[PDB]
Amino acid sequence: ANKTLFKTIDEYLLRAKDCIRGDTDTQYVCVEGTEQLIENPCRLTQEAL
Amino acid sequence: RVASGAGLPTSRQTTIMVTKYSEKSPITIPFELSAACLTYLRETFEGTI
Repeated sequence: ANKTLFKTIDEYLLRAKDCIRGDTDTQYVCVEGTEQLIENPCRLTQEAL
Repeated sequence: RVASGAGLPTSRQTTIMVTKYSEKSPITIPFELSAACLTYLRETFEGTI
């Protein structure tokens, strides 16, 4: 992921988003399209809060 | 309905039909009169004051 600044923020906008299925009690990863991707700013900064 | 982009399932037409019903709630109030009232309403004994 260590591209230049603007390519990095574009890759953050497009790629760096996960998805979790919202039907179930436990968190499962979803496939593209079924339900929208989740923004996670921790992925850019690489920190936990 | 909203048109779908590539990779996402398009939404089908639906027709939804429901029914509603009335309700009933009668009310009652009595009033009563004494036989003396019914006598004196019609009958004028000798016509004095």
